[PDB]
Order: sequence, then structure tokens, then C-alpha cells
Amino acid sequence: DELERAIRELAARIK
Amino acid sequence: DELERAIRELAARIK
Amino acid sequence: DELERAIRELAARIK
Amino acid sequence: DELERAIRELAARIK
Amino acid sequence: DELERAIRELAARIK
Amino acid sequence: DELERAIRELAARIK
Amino acid sequence: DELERAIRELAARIK
Amino acid sequence: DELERAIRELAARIK
Ligand SMILES: [Cl-]
Ligand SMILES: [Mg+2]
Repeated sequence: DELERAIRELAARIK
Repeated sequence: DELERAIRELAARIK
Repeated sequence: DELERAIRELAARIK
Repeated sequence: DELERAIRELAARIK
Repeated sequence: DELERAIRELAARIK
Repeated sequence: DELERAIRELAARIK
Repeated sequence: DELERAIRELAARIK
Repeated sequence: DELERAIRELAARIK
């Protein structure tokens, strides 16, 4: 899923 | 993952 | 982890 | 307000 | 208000 | 203003 | 202005 | 589309 991967990227950047 | 889950819940909320 | 906690808390309140 | 805070903590991480 | 100001700050940093 | 407006509209969807 | 446009286009789609 | 993109463009701006 493209939304799930986008969210994974944002969470990685925040952390 | 907990942060990913929270972002997903906020995203679902917006959409 | 300030942003992360802020996001977690907002999601927790929303649901 | 969890919302206002998520918005400020986001603003703080924006380069 | 508090929210309107948080939003003002966020928009400022984005731009 | 338009970015503040959009952010305001999104904040209202989370609320 | 990439984040700014992505946010305004999202708000126009889901206001 | 719009949501996935906003999330990615946000991620790119997170320091
Ligand atoms: Cl990816
Ligand atoms: Mg673009």
C-alpha cells in the first residue's frame, strides 16, 4: 500500500 | 509501529 | 520524541 | 489541547 | 486563539 | 493565508 | 513550496 | 493521491 509506505517514511523521519 | 499506528489513525480521520 | 509523543497523544484522544 | 500541541511540535521540526 | 496561532506558526515554518 | 486556511480545514477534520 | 501545495491540494480534496 | 503525497512532502521537510 502506498499510503502505508508513506506513513512508514514519515514515522522514520520523525523518530 | 505505535507512532505509525497513530499517524494512520489521524490520516483515516482526515480522509 | 516530542513530536512523536504529541502525535501519539492526539491519536489516543481522537479514538 | 492535544491538537494545538501536535501542530506546534510539528512546526518545530519543519526545516 | 491558541489554535489559530499554532496554525499561523506552522504555515510560517512551512513557507 | 491560503495555507493557514487549508491547515485550518484539516485541523477541523481531525477535531 | 512543495509541502505547501501538497497541503492546499489535500484540503481542497477533503474539506 | 493527495493524502499520501502530503505525508511524503511532510516527511521530506522533517529535520
Ligand atoms: Cl517507499
Ligand atoms: Mg509537488
